[PDB]
Amino acid sequence: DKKIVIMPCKCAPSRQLVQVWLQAK
Amino acid sequence: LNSAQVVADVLSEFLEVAVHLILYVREVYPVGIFQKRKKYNVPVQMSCHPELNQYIQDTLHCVKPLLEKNDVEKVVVVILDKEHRPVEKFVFEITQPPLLSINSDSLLSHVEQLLRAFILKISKVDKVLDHNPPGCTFTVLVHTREAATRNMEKIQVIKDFPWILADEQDVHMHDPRLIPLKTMTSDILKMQLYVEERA
Repeated sequence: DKKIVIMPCKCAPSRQLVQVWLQAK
Repeated sequence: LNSAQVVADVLSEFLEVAVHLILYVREVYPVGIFQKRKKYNVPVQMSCHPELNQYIQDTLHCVKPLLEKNDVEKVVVVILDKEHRPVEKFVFEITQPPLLSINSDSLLSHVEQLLRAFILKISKVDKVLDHNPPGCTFTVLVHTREAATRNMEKIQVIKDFPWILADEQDVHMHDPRLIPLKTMTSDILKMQLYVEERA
């Protein structure tokens, strides 16, 4: 009916997880 | 509509490319996971991280249906600082025509040219935008009419990727410094892209 703002419950992978993934070559 | 499917598809891959690139240029993720790729005959930076890629795709597949039934108003990529409050916002205002032609021809290669310009502008935005504070993260906001979310229910369960109402603090911006990037128009798509920086 009227205006609304929605977003995912889940959060994007933290920059920290990504770094560990990267450093592991 | 059948021509809506294609506008939702096309628009979807664009948004993914844009998101991957915005994450690159705004140092939201370690430069190393980003790989040089080429879309719309322009050099971009796509991520090679499995989960990040699946996160962004799961997000866009949920918007796809909202896009079809012309239910999307603004798709926003928000950058947050440790205070978990907006630093930058890449707003993509969108509006498609009330109806889409059944005379489906190649006026799309025209859209690619239009899209191409948004990508390039996003690639230079780091020239007119000071460096964000370290440790930022992102989220995706989508502006729709509370009733069109019904189109989303089935697919959220499919991709097991739920959405929720946004809290006005999760969205709130101070001032903010509006910075326009690109504005396109056409038979099937009128789209505008601008950035909101904070003071």
